[PDB]
Formats: sequence, structure tokens, C-alpha cells
Amino acid sequence: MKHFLTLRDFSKEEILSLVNHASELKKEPKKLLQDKTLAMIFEKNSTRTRMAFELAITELGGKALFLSSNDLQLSRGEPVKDTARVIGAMVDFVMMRVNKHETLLEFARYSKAPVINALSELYHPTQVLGDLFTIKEWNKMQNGIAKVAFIGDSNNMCNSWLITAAILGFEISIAMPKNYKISPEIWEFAMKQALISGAKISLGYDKFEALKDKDVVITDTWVSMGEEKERKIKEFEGFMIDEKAMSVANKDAILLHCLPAYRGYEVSEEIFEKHADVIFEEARNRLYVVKALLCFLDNQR
Amino acid sequence: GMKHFLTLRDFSKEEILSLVNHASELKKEPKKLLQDKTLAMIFEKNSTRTRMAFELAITELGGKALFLSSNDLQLSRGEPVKDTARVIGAMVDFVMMRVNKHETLLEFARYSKAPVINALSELYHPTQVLGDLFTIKEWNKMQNGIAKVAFIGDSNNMCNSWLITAAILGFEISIAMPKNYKISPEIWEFAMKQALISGAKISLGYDKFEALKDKDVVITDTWVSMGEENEKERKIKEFEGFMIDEKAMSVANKDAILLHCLPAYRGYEVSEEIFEKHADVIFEEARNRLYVVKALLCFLDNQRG
Amino acid sequence: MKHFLTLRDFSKEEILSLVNHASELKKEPKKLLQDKTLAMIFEKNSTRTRMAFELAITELGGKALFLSSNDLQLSRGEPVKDTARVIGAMVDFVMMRVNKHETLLEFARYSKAPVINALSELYHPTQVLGDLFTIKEWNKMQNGIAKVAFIGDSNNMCNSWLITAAILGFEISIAMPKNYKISPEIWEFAMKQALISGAKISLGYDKFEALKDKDVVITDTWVSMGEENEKERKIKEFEGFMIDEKAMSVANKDAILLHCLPAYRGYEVSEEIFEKHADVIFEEARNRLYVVKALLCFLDNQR
Repeated sequence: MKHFLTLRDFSKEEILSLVNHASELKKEPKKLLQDKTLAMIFEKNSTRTRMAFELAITELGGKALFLSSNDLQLSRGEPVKDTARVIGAMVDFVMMRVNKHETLLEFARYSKAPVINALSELYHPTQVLGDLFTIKEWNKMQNGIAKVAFIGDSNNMCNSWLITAAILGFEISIAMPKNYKISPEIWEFAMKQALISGAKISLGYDKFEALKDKDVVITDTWVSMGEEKERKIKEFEGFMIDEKAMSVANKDAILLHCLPAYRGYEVSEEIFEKHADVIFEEARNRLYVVKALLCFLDNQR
Repeated sequence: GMKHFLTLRDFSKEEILSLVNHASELKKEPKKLLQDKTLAMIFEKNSTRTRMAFELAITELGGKALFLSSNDLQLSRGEPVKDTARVIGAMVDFVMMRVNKHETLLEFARYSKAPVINALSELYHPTQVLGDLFTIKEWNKMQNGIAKVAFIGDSNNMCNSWLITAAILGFEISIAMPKNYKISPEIWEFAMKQALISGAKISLGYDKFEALKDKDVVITDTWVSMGEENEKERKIKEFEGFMIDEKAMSVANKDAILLHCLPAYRGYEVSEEIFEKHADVIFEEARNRLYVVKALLCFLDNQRG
Repeated sequence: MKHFLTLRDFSKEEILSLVNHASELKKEPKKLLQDKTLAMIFEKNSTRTRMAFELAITELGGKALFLSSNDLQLSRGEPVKDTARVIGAMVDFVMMRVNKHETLLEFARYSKAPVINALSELYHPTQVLGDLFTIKEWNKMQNGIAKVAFIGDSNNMCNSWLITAAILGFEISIAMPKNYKISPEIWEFAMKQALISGAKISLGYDKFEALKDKDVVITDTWVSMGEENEKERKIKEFEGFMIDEKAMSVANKDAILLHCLPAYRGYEVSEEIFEKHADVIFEEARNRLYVVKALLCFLDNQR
């Protein structure tokens, strides 16, 4: 039985078929999960995420249960294996948004129901799936390859993009400040994968180098939740995405941001609003992708 | 152009009355008119009574509600409202919002692909007034399409929305509040203008008993209006003569009904005796918000372009 | 019109038929409450409980409304009769998990809709029903009787096990520390009921005596919620009372251990023994679903 904790556990073919299914569903919605149930466990609230999941299962014919931070104190009252052995036995799927990946792993270990990583400090795979869906929608996938730049932290988003690029065969440039490092274990996995898929990966500390010859620019907040700051902002001096920065990329390149955005920091107001349409489709598109993911996990029991 | 429901000011006599009639049809013969449709409910300050009405309204109509709470959703505290609007408003069919500040509703509506519904703001509480109206009609206190109504209380949202609705509908309304208290001039002007068209007999005073003369419907509300709770002790003293009690109801017409949006504070704006004397109507009032939100949601579904 | 506030208000026959119905429903699920609604009022959150009820009504064809602690402040803003007379008139059932039983009573008194006691300081009947379901599933009900030991506090669980054993005709031994007493009013009810049903009830302060010739051992947390301002003292009082391997050894062969959860390994129960019984303890947990289903269908017919 398969969980969905990271795209690392999936094939190029599997990932692409999730995006194609999403697309079919967006076009022609079907109630493929009649009466199925999804428990949603949040350790830290995210309205954007919740919407995506709640609506995903709902539209597919099922029901969602929202168990919040207040509602559900994980590893703070009862142990996780206990919670897993009750909740994971009563519902068809469990999504979790967690502070720490270990928690997902520990839950999955004892969950009869497939567990979905709605966000952890290591990986944010649903988001990348949505980003991907969006790239395809905006016809920025020439030749099954995408030429992508990621600018920001060595955070979860970076990890997941690095990985996915590696699996899919994308050309990706990553840019973060000089003092910032990427996990050697993750990096190794990507190196291996690139060999098989022909990925052109590069990692640096120069925004403008990363941006050269790119059709898709991806950025993210610098001050990550919980990790709140004043010193960090000063470290990300050159790193804002602005008009001059987008100029360096290819003509008509799209800007993606997972949100929320902090105008005047990782992104300028002008440039952000310049790309409202794509940024907010991006936000919404997580729906179609979670749908696909849920149908998929339902068939891999 | 697509219509939101932020205040009754934006609607015609005919429109409001047809919402009530529809509510009534639905109460008689429930129908699932919004199959699969979705309603985001955003609360900035929790109201269980409201939530019930909306949740059940859409549910019974065949749809699904999403409750996003205060804890869940921090508006204008993290991300700007236009950003939220451009996500949430794009994914759901309707968005209801209970807000601290009306501007927030306006700003959201401005960016929402989905019709936004004012579940309560500091200026207006229209879904409540619709329910009050429904109730007045059910209790056969709308002789001649007109109603003879007294509103006693603060210059709060409820007052505004009664003033307005009276104005649109052509009702005869007397408002009573303390001497120092005023109604927003902008709102008052609208009402003056609307009365001309509709023949509303509107009067504002500071004498409970005058307001009450020849009335079939007495409406009151809490004095310490929500949020303004840092100022309560003072407000109470100002509302000395203003409680609705047996003697006060005596001044109104025979068999006049007492309406209160709830919750009620026995011993303040209303006496225990009198409140309980009207439990049947008051609690039907409570419940009747359901049918009215149903109508409203059907109505906004049909007015998308 | 009948509410479900304690098993005290039901007959042996009524209780057994709830368990039987549950069992039918587990076997063959049916949507017997199409479109019906359940308001769930929590004064203190319990995820385990919520799941049970939310899924019960949902699977039965209805809808749940979760009103939380933050959402709904009971007897702290508006009076309860007012709440009851709004909520209880818009939904088909009301479950409540409350700090104080009186609150259920007061609500029920003004609720058009049947109220269900999802847990109070006095009684936890839905849990006992589930326990019962589970005992029957693990074939530990020889001759319609069960031989049961309850070890723990004089809490809600104890009250409800005492009562139910009394109604049903079970043989039950209860063990708690010396200083601890059962509510005389509850105890007196049980005494009376045992006479009618032939219950073999005994109360002591000796874990091992309680355990002798038992097929079911039941335990529970010692630090009961709310009473957390007094904990350090309580733990010391419960020295001999943990359920461990040696304790289970005293009971009959293949005897099952039940715990309503959550559990505090190293206290009322040892890690080893708890995990030894994971399968039954977690079926126990899950089985609350089928029983709440039964209960809801039952209350739908007793209007």
C-alpha cells in the first residue's frame, strides 16, 4: 500500500499521469469517490490547503473531516501511533499538515489509510504537482521538458522542485544565498535521477544566473512559519523578484508563487500584480491535482 | 453585472418581498435547488446562530458549507483581503462573511468571482432583517403590505437595516433611542429619499412610549453592541427608560409581537416576563433565518451576469 | 420523547437491542436516516468521539454540524434554555459532550430534538455501549452474562459500567483505592437493579480480588479531565493499581483488556500489556461507530 509523502516515491510516468488526470477532471468532473472519507489533520492551519482538499474529496462524491490544531493536539497528549490506529482505521484517506516530517512517517507507519503530505518541513509535493499542472496549462512545457528557475530558501519547496525536476527531466536552476545549503541526501537522489531522465540541474547563489534562459520562475516567502527574522531578510538582499529580474528570463515567462506573498520582499507589488492571473490560477489548480492524487491512492491499496 | 448581498439598500421593494415569498414556499415545500453548490463561510467573530442558518441553508438546498473560522482565517492580519478573495472567491459558489468592518466585505466583493453575503457588519445586518420580515408576515402583522413597526434600541447595525428596509418597503416605522444618540447621516439621508418613493412614514425620537403608539411589531436588541463591549457600563445607564417590559408592550397595539435577534439580556433591553411571554414568536424568528438565507442563496445563484 | 443521557433510563432489552442493531449495521450498512441532521456540541474537545458521531450520522445518510468550544460558549453567554430552543428546533438530534451533567438535563428539558450524552462527569454511556459491542464480538459473552472487572477511579466510566452490569445481569467486580467512594445514589440504583437481573456486583480496594475469574478487564486513566489541578496526589494513591502482565495473569486465560483511551503507559497500564491487547483496544475504539448508529436510529423511532 502506497502513501503520498513525497514525489520521490513516484515515477516520471506516475507523476505525469496525475497531471493528465487532473486535467481530465478539470475538464469533465466526475464523482469517482462516492461516499469516501478524508480526515484532514492540521498542526498548523492553512486555509488555502484546506480548501483544496476539502473541495477535492467533496466534488469527487466524498466527505471531509477537518480536525484542527485546537481539536487535535498531536504528540502533546496521546502518542501518534495511537491516533493513527484509530483515525487511520475509520476513514479512507488521511491528509496531514505537519510541523515535522517524522510525524507523518510515524502516522503512516500505523495508518491503515493512505496518508497524504499536505506540507512538511522537508517536502511540499502537492504544491509542486499544482505548479506543474499550471506550467502545462500555460503551455510552458515545450518538448515534455520545462526550463525552470527556483529562487528562495533551501526549504521544503526547493527540495520538492529539485526532486521533481530530476524525475521529470526538467532543466532547473536553483538560487539561494551563499551561506544556505541543500540536504546532501536529497541532492544525491536527484543526481541519480537526472542521469536516468536527462535533467539539467544547477545550484547557485546568483539570482540572475539562475534566471537566464528560463520560461518559469518560481519563488516563495523567505520568513517561513514557525521560523520567525530581521537578520534573515538582510541575507536575502539581492533576491527579490522584480521587473529587472523577470527581464533576465525569457520573454513571456510566468511567475509562480505558492503564497502568501509579501510584497516588497520576495516579490515586488508591480511584478506580482503583473502575474496575478497565473499566480491565482496556480492557487486554485491545487484542487484538480489533489483530486487526481486521491483517485490514484484509492486504486493503490 | 453580478450582484452581491451586502445590504438591503441595493434591492427593490419587489426584490425583498419576493425573497420573503420564496422563503415561505421553501418552508412549506423544501427543494434541493442548489445541488453540489458550495458556500464558504468566513467568520471574523463567531456566531453559532448564524452559522447554523447558513450551514443548514446550503445543506438542505443540496450543497456543502465550508466553515473557515477566526483561528483558521486571519483576515487583514496576515495576507491582504484581495488575495484571499482571489483564491476563495474563485473556488466556491458563494461566500458568506461575518466581519468586524464593512469595508472588508466591500474589498472582498470587489475581488470575488463569487457573490459575497453580509452575515453581519458594523453597519448592516440584512439577513436578520429578512428573517424578521418573514416572521412578521407569518404572524399576520402585515396588513396591506405595510407594517406598523417600532424599533427600540441603539443606533447599531440592526437599526440601520430596519430603517432602510422600512424605507424601501413603505412601512411605518418609529425609532426610539437615547437623546445623545444619532443615526449616521448618510444612512438617514438614503432613508429619507426612499420614503418619498415608497410612502414610508419614518419618525425618530428619544421617547420609548411615543415610538410604541399604534404599533403591531416591537423590535429591540442588545444595547452593548458586539465589539463595543469595552464601553458597556456607561451605555447601560444611558438606556435607563428603554427596556421593553409589560407596561411598554401595553402601549402598543393589542396582540403586538415582540422581536429580538438574540441573544437577549433579561433585565436590560427586555424583561424576563415579557421575553418569555413572546418565546413562541422570538424563537420562530430565530429559526426563520434558515428559510430566508435559502431564498437569498437561490436568488444570488440566478443573478451571476 | 426519549433522550439518551444514561443507560439508567433503559431496559436490559433495550440495551441489548441497540448492540444487536449495531451489529446488523456493521454487517450490512444501510442509510436509514436520509437527510437527517446532528448537531454536535462540545464543551471540551474529543476527536475520537467526534469521529464516531460524525461518521455515524454521515453513513446513515445525514449531516453533522460540529459546534466547538470556541464556537459555542454554553452557560457563559446566553442561557442554555435559549440555546436549546434554537438549536434543538433546527436539527434532528443533538449530541453533547459536557463538563457538567446538569447542562445536558437543562438542554434536554428545552430541546425539541433528542439529546445524546457523549460524555459527562457522571456518565459515559456511549462508551459502555461500545465496550459491550466489543465484548460480544470477542465471544466473551457466555450465556448472555459477562464476567467483568473494572479497575480505576470512581469516575463516569465506573458509574456507567456499574449501572450497565446491574441492568444486564453481568458479574462485575470493581476495584479502586481505599479512600475512594462511589456516589451513594448511583450505588443504590445498582443494588436495586441487581436484585431484578441477578447481577453479581462487588466493590473492593484489591486489584487482584477484582480480577479473579474474569474474562474482561476494563481500566481507565486515573487523572480524569478537569481534575488535573490535583494530579500529583492521585498518582500516589493508585500505587498498586496498574494493569500489568502479573495482573492479567490473575484473570482467566485469554481475557481481553479494554481501555477507553487515551492511555498513559506506565500508569494505569503497562506498555507491554497495552500493546499485547492493541487489536481489541483499537477495535473497541472503532466500534463506537456502530453503536452510535444504532442509538441514532433508535432515538429517531422514539419521538
